[PDB]
Amino acid sequence: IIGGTECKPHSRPYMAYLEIVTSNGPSKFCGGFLIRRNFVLTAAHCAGRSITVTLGAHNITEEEDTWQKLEVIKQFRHPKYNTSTLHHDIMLLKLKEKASLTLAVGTLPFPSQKNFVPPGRMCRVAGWGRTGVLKPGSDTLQEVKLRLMDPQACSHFRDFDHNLQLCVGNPRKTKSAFKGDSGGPLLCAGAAQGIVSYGRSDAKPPAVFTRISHYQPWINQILQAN
Ligand SMILES: O=C(Nc1ccc2ccccc2c1)[C@H](c1csc2ccc(Cl)cc12)P(=O)(O)O
Repeated sequence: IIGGTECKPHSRPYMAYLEIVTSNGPSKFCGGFLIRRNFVLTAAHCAGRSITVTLGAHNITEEEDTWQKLEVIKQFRHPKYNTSTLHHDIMLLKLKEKASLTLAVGTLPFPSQKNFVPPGRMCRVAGWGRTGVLKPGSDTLQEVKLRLMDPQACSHFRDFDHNLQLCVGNPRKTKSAFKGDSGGPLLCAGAAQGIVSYGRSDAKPPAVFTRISHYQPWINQILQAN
């Protein structure tokens, strides 16, 4: 999270830190959120051979009682997930056991929106991602306020699609989501509306976020069958 501020410890109880294991490389990390006691929503590109979820965290370098490290038994990537266009970058992770509901760990009900969030509206995204282009990932959960842009603002991303994704982050500001924040939720009015997906390597906003609403039907499908 570039140009943001350190969250008030555990003020975002649904946040999930993800350590991802791959075959030919060191572990990678991503964000995500707890939508069910045993289900975490995140970005499809964050998929791996195996994944470990850590809920209730703030400073990920220091283990505390609020911590709940859980085993992921199954990774559900969207069937149409495309690595070249980056469309449908959404994944559901089913947990081994259900997490415990604490002050530091809870779910973020994938809502019920009466109307789509009009650009111009400010929303917020949190994460443990890099805080700059050549900066490392943050030890503590960062948070920043970003403006929902008109789809035109994301035109340069040749494969960006309004129906499928959200354009987030005013280009006139440096604030934005960055490497590492992927999988985290974008919250507008307290309701999850997006998932950090991608942006320019040089960090110039806007950034591309998956439009959750659009996949609500696929999400309920996976849930209902597992
Ligand atoms: O590389 C990225 N995302 C990504 C990489 C490959 C993908 C392939 C197919 C679907 C979605 C994909 C998403 C992410 C990224 C690179 S620059 C940038 C700027 C702002 C955000 Cl919020 C994320 C990213 P990450 O380094 O994993 O945080």
